[PDB]
Amino acid sequence: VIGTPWQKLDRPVSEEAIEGMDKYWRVTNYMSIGQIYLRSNPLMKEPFTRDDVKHRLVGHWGTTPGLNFLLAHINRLIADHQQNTVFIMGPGHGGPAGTSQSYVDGTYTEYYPNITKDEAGLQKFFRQFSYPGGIPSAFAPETPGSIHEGGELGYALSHAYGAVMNNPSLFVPCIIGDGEAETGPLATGWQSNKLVNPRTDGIVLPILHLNGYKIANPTILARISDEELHDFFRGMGYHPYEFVAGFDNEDHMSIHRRFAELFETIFDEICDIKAAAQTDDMTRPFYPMLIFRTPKGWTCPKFIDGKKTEGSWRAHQVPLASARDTEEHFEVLKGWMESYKPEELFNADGSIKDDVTAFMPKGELRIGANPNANGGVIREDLKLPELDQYEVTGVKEYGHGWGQVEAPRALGAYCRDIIKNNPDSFRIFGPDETASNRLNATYEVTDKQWDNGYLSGLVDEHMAVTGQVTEQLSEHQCEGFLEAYLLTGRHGIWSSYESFVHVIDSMLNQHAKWLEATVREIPWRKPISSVNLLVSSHVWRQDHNGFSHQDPGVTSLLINKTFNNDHVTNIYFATDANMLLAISEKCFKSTNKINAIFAGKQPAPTWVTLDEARAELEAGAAEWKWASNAENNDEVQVVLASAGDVPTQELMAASDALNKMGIKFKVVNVVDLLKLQSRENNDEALTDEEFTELFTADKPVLFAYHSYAQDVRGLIYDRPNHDNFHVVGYKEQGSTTTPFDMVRVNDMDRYALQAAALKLIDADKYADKIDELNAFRKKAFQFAVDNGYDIPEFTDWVYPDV
Amino acid sequence: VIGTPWQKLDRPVSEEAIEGMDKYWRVTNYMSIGQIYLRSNPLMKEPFTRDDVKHRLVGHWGTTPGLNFLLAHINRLIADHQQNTVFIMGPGHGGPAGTSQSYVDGTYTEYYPNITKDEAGLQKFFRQFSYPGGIPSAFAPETPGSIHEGGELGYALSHAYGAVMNNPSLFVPCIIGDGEAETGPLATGWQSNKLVNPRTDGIVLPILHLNGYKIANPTILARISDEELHDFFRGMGYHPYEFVAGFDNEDHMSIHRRFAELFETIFDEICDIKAAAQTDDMTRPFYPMLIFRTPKGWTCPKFIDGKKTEGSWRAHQVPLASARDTEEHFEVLKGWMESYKPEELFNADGSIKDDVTAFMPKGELRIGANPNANGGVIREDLKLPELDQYEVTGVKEYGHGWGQVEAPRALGAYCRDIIKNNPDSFRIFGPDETASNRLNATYEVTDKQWDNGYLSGLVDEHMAVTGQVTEQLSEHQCEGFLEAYLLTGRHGIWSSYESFVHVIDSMLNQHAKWLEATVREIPWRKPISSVNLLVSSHVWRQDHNGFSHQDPGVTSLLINKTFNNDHVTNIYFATDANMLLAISEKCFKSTNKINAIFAGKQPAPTWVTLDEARAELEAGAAEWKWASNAENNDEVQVVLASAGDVPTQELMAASDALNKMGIKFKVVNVVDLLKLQSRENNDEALTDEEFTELFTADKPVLFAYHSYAQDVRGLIYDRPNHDNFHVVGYKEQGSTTTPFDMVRVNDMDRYALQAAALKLIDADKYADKIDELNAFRKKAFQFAVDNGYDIPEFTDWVYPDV
Ligand SMILES: CC(=O)c1sc(CCOP(=O)(O)OP(=O)(O)O)c(C)[n+]1Cc1cnc(C)nc1N
Ligand SMILES: CC(=O)c1sc(CCOP(=O)(O)OP(=O)(O)O)c(C)[n+]1Cc1cnc(C)nc1N
Ligand SMILES: [Mg+2]
Ligand SMILES: [Mg+2]
Ligand code: NA
Ligand code: NA
Repeated sequence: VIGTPWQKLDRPVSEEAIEGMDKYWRVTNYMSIGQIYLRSNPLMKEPFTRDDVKHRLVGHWGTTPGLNFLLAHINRLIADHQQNTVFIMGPGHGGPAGTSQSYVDGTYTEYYPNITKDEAGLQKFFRQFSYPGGIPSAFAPETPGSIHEGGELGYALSHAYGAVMNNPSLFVPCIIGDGEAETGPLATGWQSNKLVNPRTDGIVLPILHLNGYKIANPTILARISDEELHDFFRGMGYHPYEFVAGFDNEDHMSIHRRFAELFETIFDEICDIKAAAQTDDMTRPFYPMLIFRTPKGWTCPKFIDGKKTEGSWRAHQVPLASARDTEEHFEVLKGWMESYKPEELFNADGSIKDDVTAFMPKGELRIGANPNANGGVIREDLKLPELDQYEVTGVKEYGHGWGQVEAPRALGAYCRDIIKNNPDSFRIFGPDETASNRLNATYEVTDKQWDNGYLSGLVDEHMAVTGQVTEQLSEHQCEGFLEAYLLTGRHGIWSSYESFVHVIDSMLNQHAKWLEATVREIPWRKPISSVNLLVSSHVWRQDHNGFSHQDPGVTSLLINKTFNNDHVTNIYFATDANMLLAISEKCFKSTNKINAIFAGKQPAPTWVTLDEARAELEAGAAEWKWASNAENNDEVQVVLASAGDVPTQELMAASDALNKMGIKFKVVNVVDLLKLQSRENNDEALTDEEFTELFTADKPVLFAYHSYAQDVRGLIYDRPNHDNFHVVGYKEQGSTTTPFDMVRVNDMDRYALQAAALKLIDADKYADKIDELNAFRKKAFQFAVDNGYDIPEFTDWVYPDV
Repeated sequence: VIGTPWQKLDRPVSEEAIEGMDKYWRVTNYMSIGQIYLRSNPLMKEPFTRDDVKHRLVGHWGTTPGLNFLLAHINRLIADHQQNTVFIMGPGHGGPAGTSQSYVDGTYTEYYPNITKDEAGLQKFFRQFSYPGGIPSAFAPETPGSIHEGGELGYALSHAYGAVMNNPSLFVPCIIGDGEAETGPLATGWQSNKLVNPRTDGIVLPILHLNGYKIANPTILARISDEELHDFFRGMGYHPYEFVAGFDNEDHMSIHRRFAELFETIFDEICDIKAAAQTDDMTRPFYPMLIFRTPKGWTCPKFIDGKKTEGSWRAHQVPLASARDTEEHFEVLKGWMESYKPEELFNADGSIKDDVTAFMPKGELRIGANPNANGGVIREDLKLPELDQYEVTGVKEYGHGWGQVEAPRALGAYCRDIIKNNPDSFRIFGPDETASNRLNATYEVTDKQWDNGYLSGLVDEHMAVTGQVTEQLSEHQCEGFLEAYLLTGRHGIWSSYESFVHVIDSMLNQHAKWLEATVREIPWRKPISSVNLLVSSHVWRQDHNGFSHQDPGVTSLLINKTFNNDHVTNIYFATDANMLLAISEKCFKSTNKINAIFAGKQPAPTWVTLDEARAELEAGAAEWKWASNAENNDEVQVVLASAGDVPTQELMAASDALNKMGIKFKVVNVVDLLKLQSRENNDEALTDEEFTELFTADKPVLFAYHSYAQDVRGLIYDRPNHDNFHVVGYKEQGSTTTPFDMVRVNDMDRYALQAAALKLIDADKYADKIDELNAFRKKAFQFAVDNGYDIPEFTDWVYPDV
C-alpha cells in the first residue's frame, strides 16, 4: 500500500505550505524559462548577456506556468494527504514543467547523476532542454513521473482512467488542454466515469486547463457561456468546480490560499465518495472535475512589441524570439527572469533552498518516484494456465485440415483462465465486439464492468458494476485504457474488427514510439506488458457488412515501426486455433511490444497440432512437409506459400488440386511476418540460408497474402529469390457477398491460386487448364447468384485427411 | 433555390398526412424485412414457404424500424414545408431503410430501371439486398439520397455540418446511433454548432437514435439519468427536446400525431432561428436537437425462443436466424411480415398504393433526388486565378537552388485569390494549424469563422462570425467537414502536421472506398471535387516538437488505395514552391480524388521554374539535366534520385560534392510517386521505356525518399533495374534537435548520401573517403552540441547557381 489513501486533512492548509508552493511555482517558472532560453549562466551572474541566450529558441511557454501552478498544489496535496498519485500532462508540450517537477523533487538527479543540484547541474539542465544531444521538448518517457507524453493530443482521459482501473488506492489528477478537449478522443474520454467503479478502481480528477487559447485561436470551451460549460460537465456525470485567477491584481499568496482551500473541498468530496463506495458500490457518484481558468502564459510580460502576450494565444510557443539578437528582447527576458527573484530561491552554490521544498512529498510518493509512473517496477509475470488443455486435438486424432473450429474461442477459454488466475491484473477491452470476436468464454468468470443504469435481467447479462471486461463503442477508449493499464504494471488484451483498427493507427504509432525511446535509452524505465490486439472479423469474411469493413492495412502501418533492431512490433498470422494459442502465450509473456494477432473468427479448418504450432511460431515460417509432395527443393516446380487463415485454406485446396495433376511443389506457411525481412533489417529474422531452404534458391513462389501484397514485396526486397515471388493480396475488391465471391474477386480463391501456380510453371502448356479454372470461378459465382449460397464443391471440400 | 426554405406551417399536420406516414412506416418496415429474409415471393402469395427464405440471412433489423419511422416524418416535413433537405444515416447498417426510402420515393426505379414498381421489381428488390451480384448492406453510395454510408461509425455530425456550410437553404436531420455517440469523432462532432453561422450556413438537426443498445450492450447515453442527458446537450449549445414511444400500448396513429406535433415545434423554432439570423447573425442560438427514444427493433416480435428481442441488443442484426430451417422460426417470420398488413399497402400487381405515398415530397425535394445528395450535379469548376503570377521567379533570375522561400506561402497567396474568385464555395480547414502551415495569406480576403464568444481585438484577429476558413483542434472535424463540403458540390483544401494526418487514416480509407465504388459502378453519381490535403510541418523539420511529430507514414496508407486503375489516390511531393503551385492547380481541377500534397514549410531552396514544374509534374519523375554531369546513361556511375523537399536539398548538395570529385551521375526528381509503379499496376504510370530512360538499365540508383523506404521498395518491385535501387528513407530516428542532426540520424544528410553514392560505385576504392565523410558527420554533430546551431559549412551551402 502506498501512503494512506483517501484521507481528509480536517485542518486548513498551513501558511508554511502556502509559502513553499509559491516558491515552487516561482522556481519551476524560472527554470522552465531557463530551459527554453539559456545556454549558459543559469543564475544570471555578472555579466549576464545575450551571449548566454540559446541560438535556437524552441519549446513552449504558454501552457507551462499553469502546469507549474497545479503541480505545486498537487505536490502539496500528495504530501499532506500521503496520497498515491500519478498525474497526466495532457498538454505534453509543457515538458519543461515536468522536467522542473522532477528536478525539484530530487528524482531528476537520482536518475540522471550528471544533472546535479547546484549551479553546474542547473546550467546543464537549462542547456539540454530541446537541444542536440539533450532531451526532448515534451513530457517524454525519459522524464521521471511520465506515463503520457502528450505530444499527439487527445489521449489524456483514456490514459487517466486506464491507470486507475483495478488501482483503488491511486489518485490521478488529469490535466487536459482546452485545445486538446476539442479532439474526438478527448471528447469521448469524459464518459469513462460510467465504466469505472468507485470501490474497486481509483479516482480520476479531470482538470481542464482552461487558459483560453490553443496555438492561434481561442478554444471552444473557454468562450461558451459559464452556464453551458457547467451543464456540459454535469451532463457527463461530474460535479464541476471552477477556479478563476490571474486576470486581475489579486496577489499570488491569496491565489494560493484560495486554490488550496478549493482543492481541499474537492479532495474531501473524493474521500467521501471513496468512503461511501465501501458500502454502496452500485450508485455511480458525480465525480468532481475542475475548471481551471487562468491566463495563457501567466506571469510572462503582459505586452511584447505592442502585442498582448500573457492572456493570449501569442504566449503559446516562444515569446521574445529575438532574445539573443536584439537587446530590447534581451532586456525584456532579463526583467522577466528577475521577476521570480531567483536570488531568494537558490543558495550561492546554485542548489534550490530547503525553503522551497520542505512542503514536498518524499520517497515513493514523489511524482517522479511513484512506481505507478514506471509500472514495470511493479509488473509481475502472469500466472498462465498450461496451454495444452486448450489444444484442438482434432488434427492429431483425425488429420490436418480437420473441423470447423471458430479459432478465437480457444483464445477466449485461455483468457478466461488467465483472468481466473490473475483476477485483478488482466483486463479485456472491446469496442462492443468482445462477443462478436468470440472472446465471450471470459464471461464465465467475470462480467463486463458497467457503472451506469441497469434495467432488467431480460437485457443485462454478463454485466455488473465491477468486472474485468470493459466495452465502449470507441477504439480510442479501448486502446488508451489498455495502454495506461500496461504502463502502470498490469496486463490484458483487446479485440477489434480488422478494418476499424485503423481508427487508432496514430495511437499505435505513439505507443510504438514510446517503446522505441524506452528500449533504446531509458533502462531505468522497466519493461511493461505488451499491447496485445486480436485483429479479427477480417477482410475475407465480413458477411453482414461489406466493403467499408474490408481493410487489413494496419499490417502496413505496423511495418513502419520495425527499425534499429528495437523489436517493439510483431505481426502474427494465426493460421488456426492452435497457432493462435501458441502466438498468444508468447504475446502474454512478452514485454515492451505491440503484438498484432490476426485471426479469423469464422468456422475454419485446423491445420497444425499445438506442438507443431509452438515449433513453427518460433521459426516464423515453416514448410508443411506432410503437405508438400516434392522430394527436395530441386524437384519443386512451385513454392505454395500462405499467411492468414483464409489464404491458407485457399492455397491448401489449390495444393490438393495441383497434387492430383502431378504437379510437384512444397507448402510453406508464414506466421511471424517480419521474420521474412533480411538480417540486415532485422537481426532476429530467418537467415538467408534458412530463407532459401524454405523458399528455394530459384523456383517460382506463389505467395497468398492476407493483406496488401505491397507489404510482402517491400519486406523481401533484398532476399535471395525474391524476384520469383508472385504475391497475391487483398486488392480493394469485395462487398456483401458469399465467402467464395470475396476470395474470387481478389484472385485469392483456390481456383485462381491453382491457375496462378500453373502460369508461373508453364503458361503456354497450361493455357487451356487456366481457362478452364477461370471458367469454373465464373460458374461458381453464377451459382451463388442463382442459388443464394456457394457451390457445394467449394464449401464441402476438406483436405485429404479424415 | 430549392423549395421555399424555413417556412412554418401555421396549421396542424393533416389527418391524411398522419395516415400516409403510418402506411409509409408499415411498407418500409415490411420491405426492410423482405430485403433481409426473402429470396422470392415478396407478397407472400400462396404457397408461401421456407423455400422463399434466403439461405444466408445477413443485414440489420434493429436500427431499421426507428429509421423508417423518422424517414416517414422527415418525408412528411419536406413535403409540407417544401424544405430543401439531406438526411444523414449515422447507423449506416440501416441500409434497408435507405433503399426502402428510395424505392418509395420513386428514385430507386428511376436510377435502376430493372427494379420496377410492381411484383417482379419488388421480388428483385428483396433478393438483391446484401446478396452476391446485388447491393450492399449499408447506406452505400449507390443508394439515391446517400452522401454518408455510415459503415465505419463516428462521422455523422462532421458530415452533417460540412454539408450545411455555405448552404443556407439546406436542412440536415442527422440521425446519430447511440452506440455511435460513444465514439471520439461523434463526441466532438456535437460542438460544430460553434463554427457555423445561422445566416450564411444551413441548419443541422441532430437526432439521437436512442434505441437503448448497440450490438451486445446498452449505450452510455441511454442509461445515464434524464437530467444528465439534457444537461449534456444544453451544455453543448442545443435546446434538447425528447420523444419517447413504443414502450407501452399507445396506438401507432397517436404516436404519429404526437411526433408530428413535436417535429413541427422543433421546425418552427428552426424557422424562428433562421428568421432572427437575418437581423442578428452574431448571437449564437441554442439549436434544437432531438432525443428519440424508442425500442431497438421496434415492431418485431417481443420475445423469440424465450429471449427479449424488441427493446434489446438482441434485435441488432438478424432475428430468427433459422427462418429457412425450422418452421417454428418460419411461422414467427410469417406472422411478423403479416402484422404490417401488406395486403393494404400493395395493389394486386404489387405496386405500392397511391394511398401510401400521396403525402410524399415530389421532384428534386425527394430525399433520393435532391442534388445536394449527388453534389457533382451542382458542382461548377473553380474560377482559378492564373498560376504565373505566383511563380517564384528567383530560379529564372538567379539560378536553380536560389533563396529561402517558405513554399506553402505561394499556395496561400493562390488560395487567397481562389477564395476571392469563388467567395462561397471554396473553404479552408485546419486543426488550429492554418497559420502554422503558412496558408494565412488567406486571411487577407476572409476570416476564420467563429460563432462563439469574442473578447477583444487584442486577441481576436482574422476571426468573425462568418468566413471561409474553419479551425477546430480535431483532424476528424477538419476531414469530415471537408468531405461533406465536397459531396454537396463545393471545393476546398485542408492542412495538417504530417504525423497527425494519421489521426484520420481511417476516414481517408472510407472516403477512398466511397470513390472506388463510385468511379467503378455508379455513373449517375457525378464527379465531386477532390480532397486536397496539404501534408506539411514534416518529419525533417519539427523544430519545437520532437519524435512524436515524426511520422510521414500516411504515404503507406495511401498506397493501399491504388488498385484496379480507379485512380482515386495521388501522392505528390512538392519539391519547392513552383512545384507546389503546379501540383495544386492540378489538384484544384481534379475530381473524384484524394490528393496528398507533401510540402515543407521551412525556409528552403527553390529548384525549378514554374514552366519546368508544369512539365515535370505531368511526367511524374524527371531528370534535372542542368544538374546531371554525365553525357548519357552509359557514362552514369550512379543515379541520384530524390522525392521530397529535404531529401532533394541533401541529394543536391551531395551531387555538388560528387561533381567536384569527378564522379559522373545523373539527377532524377520524383514528384508523382505512384507513377513509379509498373503499367501492369498502374495504367497511367511511366512506361518501362520511360522508367529505364530515367533510372538507366543497369546503373546503381541512390534513392533519397521523404518517407519510409519500404514504400518505394514495394512500388518498384517489378520495374527494370529495381535490384540496383538503394532506398534511403525515414527510419524512426530523431528528436528535438538541429536540422542537420535530424537528417544525420536517418543517413539522409548530404554527407551520408555522398558516402552511400561512393559505396554503390566502388566500396573498396572509396573506403577512406567514406570514413572521412562519416567523420565529418560526427564533427558536424559535435559542433551542434557545443555551439547550439549547425556548422556554417552545412547551413551556408547554396547550389552552384547565383
Ligand atoms: C505541440 C503541438 O504539436 C500542438 S499544441 C496545439 C494547441 C494545444 O492547445 P491546448 O489548449 O490544448 O494547450 P495549451 O498550450 O495548454 O493552451 C496543437 C494544435 N498542436 C498540434 C497538434 C495537432 N493535433 C494533434 C492531435 N496533436 C497536436 N499536438
Ligand atoms: C455494422 C457494424 O460494423 C457495427 S454496428 C455497431 C453498434 C452500433 O450501435 P448504434 O447504437 O450506433 O446503432 P443501432 O443499430 O441504431 O442501435 C458496431 C459496434 N459496429 C462495429 C463498428 C465498430 N467501430 C466503428 C468505428 N464502426 C463500426 N461500424
Ligand atoms: Mg489552451
Ligand atoms: Mg443504438
Ligand atoms: Na481516428
Ligand atoms: Na483516430
